[PDB]
Amino acid sequence: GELDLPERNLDRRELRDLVNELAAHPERWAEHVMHYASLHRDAYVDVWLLCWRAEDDTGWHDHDISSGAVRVVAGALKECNPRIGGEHLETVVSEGESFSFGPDHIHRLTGAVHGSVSIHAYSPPLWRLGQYSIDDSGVMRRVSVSYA
Amino acid sequence: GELDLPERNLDRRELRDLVNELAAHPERWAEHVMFPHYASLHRDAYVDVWLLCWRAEDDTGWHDHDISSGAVRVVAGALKECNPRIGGEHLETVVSEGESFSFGPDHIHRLTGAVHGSVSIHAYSPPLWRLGQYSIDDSGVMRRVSVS
Ligand SMILES: [Mg+2]
Ligand SMILES: [Mg+2]
Ligand SMILES: [Mn+2]
Ligand SMILES: [Mn+2]
Repeated sequence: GELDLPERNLDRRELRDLVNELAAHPERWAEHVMHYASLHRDAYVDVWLLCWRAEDDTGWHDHDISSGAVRVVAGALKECNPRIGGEHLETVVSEGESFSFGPDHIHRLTGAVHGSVSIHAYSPPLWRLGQYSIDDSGVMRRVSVSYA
Repeated sequence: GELDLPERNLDRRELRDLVNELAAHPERWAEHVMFPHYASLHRDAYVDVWLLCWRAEDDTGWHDHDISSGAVRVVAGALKECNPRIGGEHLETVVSEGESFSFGPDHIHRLTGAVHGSVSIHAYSPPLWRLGQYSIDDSGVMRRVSVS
C-alpha cells in the first residue's frame, strides 16, 4: 500500500513519531492484521506491520545503514541487545510503548505474546539486513541479506 | 594495472589465486610501494586489490566486508588473523610469509600483531565499497558501524 510521507530520509526520532502516530490510525493497518505486511516502501522509508506468534524470533541482526523504530500496538515482546561474553540484555516492550535506534544497532526481537502486533519503520529503507550466525566452533559470521 | 580476470565478481578461491599470482610477479608491485607505504594495484567494478606494508601497532579492529569476499597473501613478515567467538575467547592464527588465506562474504575478522615491515597483498570482490566496524559501548553492548 502507501502512506503519505515526506520525500526524504527520517531520523530516529521521526521514525518513532511515525510508528506511534500510525498506531493511533488503525485505518492504516487494521485490515492487514488478518505474518508481516508492508504498509509503505519507497526510496526513503519502509513501514511494516508485524503480527507475532509466541515462537517467533528474528535472530540477531543489524539493519546495515537503516535507522528504525518500533511501536508495540498490542501485546508485548522482548528487545534484546548483544553483549560480549553472552549475557545479553533483554527488555520487555509492552503495548503502547516504542523505541528507536540508529544504524549501528544490533538486536533481536523474540518472546512475543501470542497475537502481538507491532509497527516497524526504517529510513533509509531496509534494503539490506545483516544476520549473525555462530558455527559449532562458536565463531561468529554476518550474512548480508537483501530484503528489497 | 589492468588484470586479465573474468568480468564478474570473484569468489574467495579466485581471489586467493589472484593475490598469490601477484605476489609471484613483483615487477607489478615493487615500484608502487618504494616511496611513501601502500598502494592500490587495481580497482574496477569487480575487484579491489591492495598492497599493504605494516607497522607493529597496526590493527584493523573487528570488521566485516559487508558483501565482499577477500583473500590475503603475506609476502614478507607475519600477520595474526583473528576470528570472533561468543564468550570472548577469540581465535588467533599466525599467517606467515608465503602463506595465504581467503574468506567468503560473511567473514568477521581482525588483522593485527604484524611483524614490523611486514608486506601483504589483499583482494576483495565485489569491491570494498562498505565495511562494518564493530565496537562495544559503555554497557558492553556491541554495535556495527557501516563505513562507506
Ligand atoms: Mg505489560
Ligand atoms: Mg579491471
Ligand atoms: Mn530489527
Ligand atoms: Mn578485513
